[PDB]
Amino acid sequence: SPRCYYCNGPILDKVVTALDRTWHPEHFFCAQCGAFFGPEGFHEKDGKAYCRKDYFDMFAPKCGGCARAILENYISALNTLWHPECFVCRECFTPFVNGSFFEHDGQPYCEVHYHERRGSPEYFKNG
Ligand SMILES: [Zn+2]
Ligand SMILES: [Zn+2]
Ligand SMILES: [Zn+2]
Ligand SMILES: [Zn+2]
Repeated sequence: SPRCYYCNGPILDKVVTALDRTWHPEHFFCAQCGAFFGPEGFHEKDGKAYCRKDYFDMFAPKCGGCARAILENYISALNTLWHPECFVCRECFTPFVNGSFFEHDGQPYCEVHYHERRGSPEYFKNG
């Protein structure tokens, strides 16, 4: 049976396969972002485990789904790096110089637009 070398102990529950070796679930964590739940097909580097996103980070910042190479200015949000201008609501489409990054429905939003969305459950007079 498989044995967790990280704690030199036996493995009863689900065993994770890495570097042709067996490791425990609680003893197995991404050494890059350290926060996995249940991905599929990860890349190995230097005997380490990196998420799909971490793999790209090692090379360069890329938009989740806009472009490849990101200019100088960049913004790290949702564990992913996206362009500075890409950070805009699908309605305003314009950036709102403020500072912190706002996340909404897995997409970038403005400070006023972000709070305005949480203001009401469905809609309201303002907006
Ligand atoms: Zn272990
Ligand atoms: Zn990771
Ligand atoms: Zn982008
Ligand atoms: Zn906006």
